[PDB]
Amino acid sequence: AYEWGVRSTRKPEPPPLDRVYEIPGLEPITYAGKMHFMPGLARPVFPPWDPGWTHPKFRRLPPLHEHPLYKDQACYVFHQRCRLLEGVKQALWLTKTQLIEGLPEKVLRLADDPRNHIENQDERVLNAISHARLWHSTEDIPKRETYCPVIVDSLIQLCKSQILKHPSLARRICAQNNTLSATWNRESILLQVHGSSGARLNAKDPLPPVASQEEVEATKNHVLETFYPISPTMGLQECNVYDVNDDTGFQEGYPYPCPHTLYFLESANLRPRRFQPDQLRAKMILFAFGSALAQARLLYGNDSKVLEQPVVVQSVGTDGRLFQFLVLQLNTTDLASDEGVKNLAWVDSDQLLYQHFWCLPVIKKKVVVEPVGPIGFQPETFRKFLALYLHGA
Amino acid sequence: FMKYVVYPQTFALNADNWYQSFTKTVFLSGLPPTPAKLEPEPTLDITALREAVCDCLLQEHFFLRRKKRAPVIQDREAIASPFLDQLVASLTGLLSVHNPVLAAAALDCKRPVHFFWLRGEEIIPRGHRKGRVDALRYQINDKPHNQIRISRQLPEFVPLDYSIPIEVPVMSCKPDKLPLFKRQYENTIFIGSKTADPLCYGHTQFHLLPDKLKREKLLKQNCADQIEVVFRANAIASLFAWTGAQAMYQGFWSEADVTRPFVSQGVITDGKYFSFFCYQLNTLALTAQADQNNPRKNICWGTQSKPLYETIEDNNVKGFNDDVLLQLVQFLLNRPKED
Amino acid sequence: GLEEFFDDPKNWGEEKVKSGASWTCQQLRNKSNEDLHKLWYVLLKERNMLLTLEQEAKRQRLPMPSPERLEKVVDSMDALDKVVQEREDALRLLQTGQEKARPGAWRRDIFGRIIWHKFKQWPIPWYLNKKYNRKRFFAMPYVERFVRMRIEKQARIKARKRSLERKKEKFLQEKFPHL
Amino acid sequence: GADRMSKWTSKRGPRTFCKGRGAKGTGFHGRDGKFVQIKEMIPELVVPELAGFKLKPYVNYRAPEGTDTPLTAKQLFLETAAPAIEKDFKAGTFDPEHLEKYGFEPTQEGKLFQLYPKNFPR
Amino acid sequence: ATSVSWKSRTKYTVMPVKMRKSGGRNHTGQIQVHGIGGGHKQRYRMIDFLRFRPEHESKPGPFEEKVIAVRYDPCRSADIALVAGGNRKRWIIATENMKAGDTVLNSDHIGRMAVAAREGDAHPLGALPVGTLINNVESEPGRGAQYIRAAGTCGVLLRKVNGTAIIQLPSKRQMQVLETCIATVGRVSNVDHNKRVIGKAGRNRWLGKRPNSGLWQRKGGWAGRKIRPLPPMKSYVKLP
Amino acid sequence: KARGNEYQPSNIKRKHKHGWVRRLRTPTGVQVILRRMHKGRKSLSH
RNA sequence: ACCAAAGCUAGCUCAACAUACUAAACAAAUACAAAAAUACACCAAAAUAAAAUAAAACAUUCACCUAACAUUAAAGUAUAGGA
RNA sequence: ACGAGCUACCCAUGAGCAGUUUAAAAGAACCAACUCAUCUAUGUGGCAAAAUAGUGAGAAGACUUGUAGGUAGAGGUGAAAA
RNA sequence: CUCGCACACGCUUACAUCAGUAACUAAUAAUAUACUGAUAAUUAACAACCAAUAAACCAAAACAACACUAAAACGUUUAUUAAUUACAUUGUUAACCCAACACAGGAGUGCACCAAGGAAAGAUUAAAAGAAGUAAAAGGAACUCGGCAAACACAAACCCCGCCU
Ligand SMILES: [Mg+2]
Ligand SMILES: [Mg+2]
Ligand SMILES: [Mg+2]
Ligand SMILES: [Mg+2]
Ligand SMILES: [Mg+2]
Ligand SMILES: [Mg+2]
Ligand SMILES: [Mg+2]
Ligand SMILES: [Mg+2]
Ligand SMILES: [Mg+2]
Ligand SMILES: [Mg+2]
Ligand SMILES: [Mg+2]
Ligand SMILES: [Mg+2]
Ligand SMILES: [Mg+2]
Ligand SMILES: [Mg+2]
Ligand SMILES: [Mg+2]
Ligand SMILES: [Mg+2]
Ligand SMILES: [Mg+2]
Ligand SMILES: [Mg+2]
Ligand SMILES: [Mg+2]
Ligand SMILES: [Mg+2]
Ligand SMILES: [Mg+2]
Ligand SMILES: [Mg+2]
Ligand SMILES: [Mg+2]
Ligand SMILES: [Mg+2]
Ligand SMILES: [Mg+2]
Ligand SMILES: [Mg+2]
Ligand SMILES: [Mg+2]
Ligand SMILES: [Mg+2]
Ligand SMILES: [Mg+2]
Ligand SMILES: [Mg+2]
Ligand SMILES: [Mg+2]
Ligand SMILES: [Mg+2]
Ligand SMILES: [Mg+2]
Ligand SMILES: [Mg+2]
Ligand SMILES: [Mg+2]
Ligand SMILES: [Mg+2]
Ligand SMILES: [Mg+2]
Ligand SMILES: [Mg+2]
Ligand SMILES: [Mg+2]
Ligand SMILES: [Mg+2]
Ligand SMILES: [Mg+2]
Repeated sequence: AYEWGVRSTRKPEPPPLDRVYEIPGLEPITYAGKMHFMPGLARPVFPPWDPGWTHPKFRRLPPLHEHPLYKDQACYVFHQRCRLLEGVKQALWLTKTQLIEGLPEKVLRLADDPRNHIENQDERVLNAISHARLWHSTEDIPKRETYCPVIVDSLIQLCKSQILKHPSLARRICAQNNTLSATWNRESILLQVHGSSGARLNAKDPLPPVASQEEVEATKNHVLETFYPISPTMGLQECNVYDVNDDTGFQEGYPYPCPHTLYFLESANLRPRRFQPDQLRAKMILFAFGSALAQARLLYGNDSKVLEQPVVVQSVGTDGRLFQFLVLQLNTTDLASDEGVKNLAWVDSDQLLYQHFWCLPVIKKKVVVEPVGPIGFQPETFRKFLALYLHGA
Repeated sequence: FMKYVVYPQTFALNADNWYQSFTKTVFLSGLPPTPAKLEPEPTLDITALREAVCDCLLQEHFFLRRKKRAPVIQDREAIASPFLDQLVASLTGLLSVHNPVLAAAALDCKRPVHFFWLRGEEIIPRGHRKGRVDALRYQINDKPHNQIRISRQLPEFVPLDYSIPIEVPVMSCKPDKLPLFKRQYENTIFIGSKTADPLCYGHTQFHLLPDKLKREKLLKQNCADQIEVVFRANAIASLFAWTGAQAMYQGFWSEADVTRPFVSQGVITDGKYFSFFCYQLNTLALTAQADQNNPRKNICWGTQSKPLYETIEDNNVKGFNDDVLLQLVQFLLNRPKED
Repeated sequence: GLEEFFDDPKNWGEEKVKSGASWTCQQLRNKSNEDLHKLWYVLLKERNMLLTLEQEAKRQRLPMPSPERLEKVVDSMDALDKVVQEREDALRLLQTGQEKARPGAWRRDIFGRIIWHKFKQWPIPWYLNKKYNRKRFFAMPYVERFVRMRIEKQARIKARKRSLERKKEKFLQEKFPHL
Repeated sequence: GADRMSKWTSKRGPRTFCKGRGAKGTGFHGRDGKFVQIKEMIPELVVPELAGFKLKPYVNYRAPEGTDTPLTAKQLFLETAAPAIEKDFKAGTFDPEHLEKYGFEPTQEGKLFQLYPKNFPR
Repeated sequence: ATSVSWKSRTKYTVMPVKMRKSGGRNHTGQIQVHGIGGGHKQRYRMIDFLRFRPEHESKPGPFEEKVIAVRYDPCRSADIALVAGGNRKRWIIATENMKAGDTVLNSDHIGRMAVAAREGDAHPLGALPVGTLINNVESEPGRGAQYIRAAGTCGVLLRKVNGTAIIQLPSKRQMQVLETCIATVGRVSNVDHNKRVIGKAGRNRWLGKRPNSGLWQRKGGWAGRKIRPLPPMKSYVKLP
Repeated sequence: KARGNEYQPSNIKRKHKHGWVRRLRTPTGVQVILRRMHKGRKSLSH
């Protein structure tokens, strides 16, 4: 085996102890008397130091096993920043869920009704894009870290403007950075989705289940795909100190108890610090799932049962030019077995809100070839966005 | 060239007078004269708004669980920021049922407002340019918690030539003794958005007071009156800048002055306490040459500070003030005139 | 309370402002601890005022009114100090019996000088201290040469100071032979 | 050729060089990077009420000085412990083991202001 | 003075780690090796050269891994492959045709029947056919791979005698090893690395190669074409 | 090209090369200090 | 007539003696980039003196040359040396 | 003993390169900043112990450049000119 | 006529106000940013100072859609502990630095090409020789080691040696 330190680096081994410490029944004479090093005298050995009163900052780090919440069962945690190696496959397997290509047809009908559009759609959305991508900053070319949250919030406002026509939308409240802890046991492997998502749109009243019974029972017959060499736990956090309690970010008696939509932004400048589109899809699967599982164990309780009343949660995700749409229906609180009814997830993937953007006129042979603005615009993606915002009313 | 950077949120003792000075602003206590021309609009539900606001307050101060803070000092910045964001976003829609303009509005979240202007003269004290004559320059870099931007302008609170007995305070000192410091970097006039944006006008601003300026801290420093001053100053700066920039987006500047008064509104808040300000910018020419014969002034009306709630306890909001809601409602009910 | 920085307005334009003698040590040994503690502040306020007047005299290009006060006051404070210190240094001699209020050791530094090293307060004991551990109290062998030189140099100086004094006596004896 | 003789000061170096003028540190750097002051490290002036008392910064000139006797450990022993010790040896109640009734302190680590390591500035 | 080597990191990571070149200078600061310095800036990918490395010591058996992606490496001439199994990932040297989305077996198990050899396969030497092509060859069992790592190199297993393998190194010298040592089966990646043409002196400088000296040295006796009988066979087998 | 500007001031370089701490870290340096102390130099070191 | 010119002091030199041999001054600060009160370490070490020069060059050699034993003689003797 | 704050080469860490031409940031082309130093004239105790005026070469590269570090004289460093 | 304003580095009071300049600094004066004295002064929001230990992350910067080869600086989150309590400390002048000089030289970065900075001539005269320039009849290299320099030219060819930057 090739070991990975280097002798030159590793903290130097203690100097070989002075020969006078090898002689039985003899007191070595040390410079410890004069409180400083002297040559000619032997090196003193001291007891590990105990400052009888403990200081909070300057003490040695308490070993992990001493904690009250310490447990010997390794628990695999999924937090906001974990990448899954096989994104959607793994996500599904951990979630015990079947994947369906399009969005639910309820949502598509909601999207294609000419009543549900804003005043001038192409105008307003081309403006929200131009704004987020150019006009919102003083600089020539704003970074992604600014413009991704700006565009998601711009679209949230374009949709929010519809509170005039369907005044049920005032039943919602938005929240930022809530503790979410969903513990569940799957196939002898302990899983916990634990952490904070960016932005969470909550509703006062729950969401109507979007799959007919034919879909649920057709889900009873589906076989989960498996990746043999890779364990399904790959990409998570092995953790020995954790709490198992169902926690949604809110205490009892919260006026807006029902999670509606989760928003996941990828704002990082560098490529390698963002998620592959797939890993992002995984992220929002597992987090949607935790969000749902929380409620599902609040309104029913810790017992593992198939659900007579399916819980539905939504999720959206972003490069800021690229959108990931997700709707999740949770049908099952017993994930221990592989063989029962599986939860359902619809994923509309890789929906481009626009092709490319130019913040400066691109000029060829002293003429203006391409003007400032977006190239190509899909009103479709914003249409779906609007739909998912409008799913309550 | 070299300019003074004016901070809207200030530790300096009386920054209200100084800022009035820099801006040529007159301050009048109490809200602007009520536009009795209002239609019988207020069909408003005060109970749905009590509810809607207390949802925010309670969500922040009680319900929502944050990853545990070791300080336990409970930074009022970290508590009140999401409260204010949620307050604006919530009231915006609820009152957007009544006031359709707020539907077409843009909501700005912590984004820069920059204004740069010239005021007065100076004989340069030191250096190789000592003795020559130069203008005093000022820059305000501001970051309001929230803005509301519209496609059409709000109406004037008083006419353009409206006159007042009260005179703009003339400081005898350099700005330096405020304290204020010179620095130089790019001078920007920026509204919260670039020129190319179709929404050119301001509605109201929301300023959350930073941690240093808490009523408690000031009470410890043997500063009583200052509690008020800090609010004033903030408004007088921010609003001015905003208005100023708006004006200069319309092509107006020191030698074009201004044809129609530019107005905007603002709310300044320690998480508990609120204050309401209205600002009318008339004169854009504060320049040495341009201010010689110029009669006009900029006017700023403001409210005494005042508590929203009293002592949230365990998912109950104990004291509550509807007057505060009513003024917030006033401001959010303003509209462009219709043709 | 800002006026304690200035003399009574009755004194302002006057050349000579008279005043008492400074405190002797002896008169202070008679006062209690509390009264010394107070007198220290009475003396403080006045010293402050006097310094203020001093600088303000320089500013106006004018001579300071009765400058001598500033001397007197200082001595008083100084004297007061000497007294209180006594009562501590007496006291600790009783209780502990150390002649020095600050812990310290006789050491030999890099340069071979024999130095008095004052101690310093640290939260951690001396062998765990990086910075202190990298001082060297001891000399290397080469230093021994330099030490010698020091002595010799010293010896020379003394040697020819002595010879000078001797000489000065002879000269005078032939200038003033009243013996 | 720079400057050898002139003393080294914070005014002299780069930006990175900050060296205080010798005031004492009142605190530490906290979490936010913001600085935290410890109320205990900031010197608390103990000031008596001067108003009701009669003494002045100067003394009358005809008032006499006195024979100058520096206080010694001995004189202080005689003004305090000697009357009590003689009183309790004459009464036979003298106990060479515990002298603490006379004001002797065996060890300094208990009390607030210690004399030998010298816990107090002034 | 004294410089510390950048080569200190204790825990294995697939993540690229940052490194400091030192053109030819030893830790004292003097030049040891001439003509090195100033290439492009490079990150370093830790390579696991022990191909058989059971994840947990609990289950010892021969295990199988998936090849996720095959990437260029700045540090070595061969192309390298990211390889994941169980909970763990590692960088291994990629065999010639190894491609993404692939399956690769790692086994310590010998048997009387040998094995049909695939490419990514790692087997003990004794378990292979006698004509096989091998790379990443251990010397002493449990040591980790040293020999035959360069791009497009392959040795060949020659014979098996007395519970011991005799292999042929790319320099065509013979090497005697225990048959208990692991090797990977195939030719190493990027076979055309030989035929690459550096176009311009600048390109050499990009590789961190400073030019030769300008000094003219007359050729010595060491120069000429020496024809030497091929050296005796190296044996890492320790006789009792 | 033109010469004599060879000294380009830095306080950091100065105090690292010739500073007190630098002189005291090696025995040779300590001997420098010792010599100057002997000769009675006003400034032992930078 | 300008520029100038004259002092006799400052101190020094060499020995004697002498106790004994790192002076004086230390409140704080001083080995962070000396003079910057306050945080878990590291710390430390030795190897022959060489050559210029003399030998009319230079190759073995070349007194004294930072190691206590002085003085009167034995004696520039016995010895040692490209003798 | 002291020197790499100049210079040679390195190591870290930053910073610059506009316009034009080209499918091209190709040790391509034109030409600034920038970097060099071709040829001539001045200058020769000079403005200068190596400069000035013109004129020239390179100008996304084996490019220029800031800051902090390294290598030391029996040595270092060197696209060798001792 | 046009090297301007700022910052870093470096300099350390050379900066400011009042007064003085017989002489001392300015290579002369007038007077004064530079000589003399006295008296003052740069105020933090900018800047420096300003947490460790585990754990998931293979996926460049180039308007980044996606790629090229030389394979690339720059962080999130999760967990475990992090004294908790207004106001800490320090840099803030200048016309400045390295060149022995108040030196036509050397000096990083950001913005500007003027709105900012500055003055080629102490006063005369209008000799030679010298320097820098503009113009020139007819001729057009006859000059000269060489079309060196200069030009209303700014093109073509051929060798030698080195492949090329
Ligand atoms: Mg010097
Ligand atoms: Mg400094
Ligand atoms: Mg500086
Ligand atoms: Mg503070
Ligand atoms: Mg390499
Ligand atoms: Mg390679
Ligand atoms: Mg070669
Ligand atoms: Mg050669
Ligand atoms: Mg020199
Ligand atoms: Mg000789
Ligand atoms: Mg001779
Ligand atoms: Mg000779
Ligand atoms: Mg000799
Ligand atoms: Mg012989
Ligand atoms: Mg260097
Ligand atoms: Mg270019
Ligand atoms: Mg080129
Ligand atoms: Mg030139
Ligand atoms: Mg010419
Ligand atoms: Mg040129
Ligand atoms: Mg060219
Ligand atoms: Mg060319
Ligand atoms: Mg160095
Ligand atoms: Mg030799
Ligand atoms: Mg050499
Ligand atoms: Mg040669
Ligand atoms: Mg100087
Ligand atoms: Mg002055
Ligand atoms: Mg003069
Ligand atoms: Mg300045
Ligand atoms: Mg002249
Ligand atoms: Mg002439
Ligand atoms: Mg001529
Ligand atoms: Mg001509
Ligand atoms: Mg002619
Ligand atoms: Mg001819
Ligand atoms: Mg001829
Ligand atoms: Mg020519
Ligand atoms: Mg020609
Ligand atoms: Mg021609
Ligand atoms: Mg060539």
